Amino acid sequence: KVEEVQTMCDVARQLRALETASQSAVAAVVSSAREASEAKERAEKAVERAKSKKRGVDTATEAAARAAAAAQRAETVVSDARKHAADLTAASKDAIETTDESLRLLATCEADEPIRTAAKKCTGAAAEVTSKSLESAFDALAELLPDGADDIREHGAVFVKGLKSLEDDVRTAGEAKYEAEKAE
Repeated sequence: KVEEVQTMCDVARQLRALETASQSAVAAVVSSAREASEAKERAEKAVERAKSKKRGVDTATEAAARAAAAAQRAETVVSDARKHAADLTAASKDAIETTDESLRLLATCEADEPIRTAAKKCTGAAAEVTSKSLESAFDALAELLPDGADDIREHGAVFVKGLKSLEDDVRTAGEAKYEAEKAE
């Protein structure tokens, strides 16, 4: 029925948005680690300036140690983020293909007009997909199909988990940048 088609469309738009969301999350983490590293470099220069002066060396050194540790933490997140992004893109490839194929068959289905139309107009990706918008989309689809609902929610849970990981990565790297800058 057309409700189901439109609800499947919402899921498909969420799925189609994951590669862009992943790349966006990685780019955010990379910018954070860059900023953290710049704060580290400022603090390490400040140590040398102190050393030349023969004054204030303890406090500069302690601050630089904090900034350096924070940049190191940020750099670890870059590595984790790239892995989380590539895992999530890999995990969803088959789901995108399958869902798209369901919808393209409905668009040409021997199906009434609103159903062909809802399927045909289902092109493009959602904007600003989050673990929350993705979970909601799968919940909505599960709700229409009680015989298949447990399965649909578990299919979705994979992507919800992977997106939550990248969202945590973004936070973790942002916290590391924030400490690096506060230290310096």
